[PDB]
Amino acid sequence: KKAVWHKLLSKQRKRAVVACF
Amino acid sequence: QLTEEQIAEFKEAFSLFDKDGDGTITTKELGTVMRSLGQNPTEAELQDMINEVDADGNGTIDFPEFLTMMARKMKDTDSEEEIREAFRVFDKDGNGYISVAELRHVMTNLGEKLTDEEVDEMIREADIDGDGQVNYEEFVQMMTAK
Ligand SMILES: [Ca+2]
Ligand SMILES: [Ca+2]
Ligand SMILES: [Ca+2]
Ligand SMILES: [Ca+2]
Repeated sequence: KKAVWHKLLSKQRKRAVVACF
Repeated sequence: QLTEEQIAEFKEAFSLFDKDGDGTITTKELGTVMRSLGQNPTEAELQDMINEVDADGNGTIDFPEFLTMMARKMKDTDSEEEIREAFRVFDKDGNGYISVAELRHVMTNLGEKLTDEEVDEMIREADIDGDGQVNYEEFVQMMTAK
């Protein structure tokens, strides 16, 4: 489902932001 | 210092952590995000992370403080570099294609429950050329829409 692709991109983006803290 | 496009992108990121829209990120909110990614932080880790970013020592992160972080650490990201970076992370063997087994690993790594049928469906829906894997152009087409 496209929603799960998009959710994975967002999770990867959130992981990168968490790693900035 | 920061352009308008990037301050808007960073505010959107901030909003994903500030779930109650009160204008601050708490250790609870940071912990919620981390656990949604399959991570298992202790309360002590969460406190340390909030302390590193929290300029006025009030124990929460406001958007100005978050912006200072993003400007020190991510002052060169767009929607495009982030898709490129995600592809590089997902393509574990570096052959320029995401396989079924690589996508399963990514899902586990990001705390996303999976089935074989879901992974198969995901690869088939993204695989425009029908070669059975997802190349960068395919990835970008699937990832461009939020
Ligand atoms: Ca909040
Ligand atoms: Ca603060
Ligand atoms: Ca690969
Ligand atoms: Ca393909």
